[PDB]
Amino acid sequence: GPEEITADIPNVGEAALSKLDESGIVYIGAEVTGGDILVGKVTPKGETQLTPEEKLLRAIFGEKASDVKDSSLRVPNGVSGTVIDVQVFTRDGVEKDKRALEIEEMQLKQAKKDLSEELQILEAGLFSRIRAVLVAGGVEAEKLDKLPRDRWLELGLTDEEKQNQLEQLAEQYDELKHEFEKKLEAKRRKITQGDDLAP
Amino acid sequence: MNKEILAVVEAVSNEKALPREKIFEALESALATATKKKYEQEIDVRVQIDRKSGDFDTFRRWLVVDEVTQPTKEITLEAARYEDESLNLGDYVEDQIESVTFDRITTQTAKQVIVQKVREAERAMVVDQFREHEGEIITGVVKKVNRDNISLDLGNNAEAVILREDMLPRENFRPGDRVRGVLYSVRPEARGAQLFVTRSKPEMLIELFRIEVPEIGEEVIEIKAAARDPGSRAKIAVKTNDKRIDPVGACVGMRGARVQAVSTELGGERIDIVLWDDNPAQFVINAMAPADVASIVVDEDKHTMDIAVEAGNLAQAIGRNGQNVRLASQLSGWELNVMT
Amino acid sequence: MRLESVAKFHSPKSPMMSDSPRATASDSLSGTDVMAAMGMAQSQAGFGMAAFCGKHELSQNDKQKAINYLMQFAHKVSGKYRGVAKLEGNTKAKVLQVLATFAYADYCRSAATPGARCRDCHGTGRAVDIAKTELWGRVVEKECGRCKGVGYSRMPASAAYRAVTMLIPNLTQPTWSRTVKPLYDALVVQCHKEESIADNILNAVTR
RNA sequence: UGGGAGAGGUA
DNA sequence: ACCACAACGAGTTACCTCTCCAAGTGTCAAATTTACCCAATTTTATTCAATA
DNA sequence: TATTGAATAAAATTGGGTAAATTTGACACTATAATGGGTTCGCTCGTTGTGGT
Ligand SMILES: [Zn+2]
Repeated sequence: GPEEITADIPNVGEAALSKLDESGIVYIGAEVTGGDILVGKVTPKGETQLTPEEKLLRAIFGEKASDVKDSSLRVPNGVSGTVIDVQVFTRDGVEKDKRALEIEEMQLKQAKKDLSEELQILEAGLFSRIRAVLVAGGVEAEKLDKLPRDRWLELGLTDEEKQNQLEQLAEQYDELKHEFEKKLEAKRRKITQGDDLAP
Repeated sequence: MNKEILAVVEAVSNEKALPREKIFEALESALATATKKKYEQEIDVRVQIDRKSGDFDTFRRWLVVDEVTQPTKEITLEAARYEDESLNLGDYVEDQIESVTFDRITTQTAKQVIVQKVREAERAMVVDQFREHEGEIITGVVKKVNRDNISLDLGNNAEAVILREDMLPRENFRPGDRVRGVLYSVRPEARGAQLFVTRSKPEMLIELFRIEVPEIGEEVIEIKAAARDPGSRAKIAVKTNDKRIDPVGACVGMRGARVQAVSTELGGERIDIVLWDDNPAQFVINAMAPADVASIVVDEDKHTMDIAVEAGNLAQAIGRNGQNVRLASQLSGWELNVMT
Repeated sequence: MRLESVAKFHSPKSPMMSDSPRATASDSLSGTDVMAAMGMAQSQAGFGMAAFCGKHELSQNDKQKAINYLMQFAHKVSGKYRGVAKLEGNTKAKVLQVLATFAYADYCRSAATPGARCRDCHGTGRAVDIAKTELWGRVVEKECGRCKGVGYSRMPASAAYRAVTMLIPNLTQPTWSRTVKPLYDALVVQCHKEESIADNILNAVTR
């Protein structure tokens, strides 16, 4: 039977279950010691017998491997210290966990903040370039900065080479937004795809 | 929706000497204890698992008392006013709705309590197989001796116990042979071993004569009193309302056959057959045989005899280290005195 | 009840053949604390532990310990058997030695004794009745008629008789059955009693 | 569980 | 009778860390086990009288 | 007044056999033409047997 990582661990005391979360993984920051539990992984032991006691157990609950051997990862003895990082990899097809969803959301928010700062500085450089070609074409200094920088596209003049450059850098900013959301989608599917783990 | 209670009623049903309602009581006590230990508040929740549905509704209980402790079960007379005084002071009915979850800790404590419930239900099975027949010679094989007891069996996963004091002094039962014993009066409430079987009781000899002799079986010859020195010597008392068949000759049989049968089944114990009489004086001058009678003083108040006995028969009159006087006194009820 | 798990634990390390091992907990017990509990339960109930290890051929040195404890019990209990209670010192010590050794070999005799397994059932004591399978359809079992259910040839008590009448020549078979053989059966019943009380004290320790 | 290689290190 | 080749064996001790190491399925003859019978043979408690 | 040796009957064992199940091992799956393989060195020094003008 396939193993599972859940906080439901048999025949252990609830003191050691305080360090784990509700999803079976230890909290970031918990000062563990030797002989403690870090992640609760249980193993199906095997049916191998048909007694009325286990028959009534599998009748009343449905835990069809109600004999399970707790084989959780424990910290080796003489070792101590806090917990500073927990990384959870998963294979394809299996729904991961609440904890893996939380780690995934945190990594997603961090990558999205980095890509947002990247887009902010890139549109800053592109709007500096459209300001440079605008002051190369004509003399407009106060009327460009008296209006906000993000709306630097609706201002126009007579149709000429600088107007053609204004509209071509407008559509270049549009395809910059396009490749920006494509980078977002690539990052999202890269951190949402299941890992190429061992067989 | 529960196919699981349907499995209880046909698929995972018990041995058929156990009722279904006790299994339902076992599982309802199991889920009650499982929801009892799981709640952090000291709630003695007793859940009514109704029989036909399988699913249920969790029922935290309340008994009508006026105490200060246990507020989760402490309802008062003014709380019985909500059901307007139609109940009793102290019954633990409920007026609440709760839910239920599952967990492997609940699973293991449920396993503990259901093996306890099927254990006591099998104990009640041995209780009714005891109370179906009160007092008889039985036969089982000894299977596990102990320091103070000898465990037995009667088949169908039953067990019996010979204690230390109610066996023969020449007992030697290697585990594996069949022994004879009489269950007499066992404790049906005993949490450990129940079926108390003896081998050195007067009930043993009278039940052995009952299975041995058909006129004991159909009440032609009757045995009234008994006397025992286990393994060595014995005496039983015989009266008979019938006048046809010779009583003592009947219970000795063809060349001491029935006496040798009970003697080899008892371990060489010299059962000495002697008549029972109703009157005390002539009963005891019949009873001390093979001793001789000179003169008898019958005493009423302290329940004793006084026996004059001539010289020569003192050793066979007293037995060995006062054996015959002791055995005859616990035969007749009258303890004996020495007179020349 | 409790004792046979320790006989499982007296073996060397056997190779495992399964998937993910090493529960790494105190679920049942370890393999060293069981021996520590055997040590704690040796000051009382050492007779039954020595007899159990000698019977199951694990630590084959406490066979002599069990024979010595049985010899001490026979020396304490010999004052109630008319055949042995009249003999002199070293001769009574030697007859107690020889019937203690034969009583302990009779207690030790199970279906793993070399030359003692049943011929037909191969020790199981349970053969299949072909007629009941032919009339019922399902598979049935019955009692092995040669071994009569026990699965092994029992030890005859006359082996000790032959081994004692090389020392007490004037002791025939009727008086052997009359006032010697109850001591032999008392010895084997004492072996079973001591093993039971040692299992009880083991379960009282490791609880 | 526990075996074998290879690499580096300590006295 | 008196010299140049292959191959073996040897190279301290102990400890530490790391990485890396298809599918039953049907069929057929011969050998083998297996459940049982049984005569002999041993075992073991019981009997008869003869001393104790 | 017991206790014990000769005799003894019933039950357990044992060696041998034996007719009948049953297991063991081996097979069995089919056509253009096709026709001789990829390893190993600077990796020192003593001994000993085997083969050689
Ligand atoms: Zn057999």
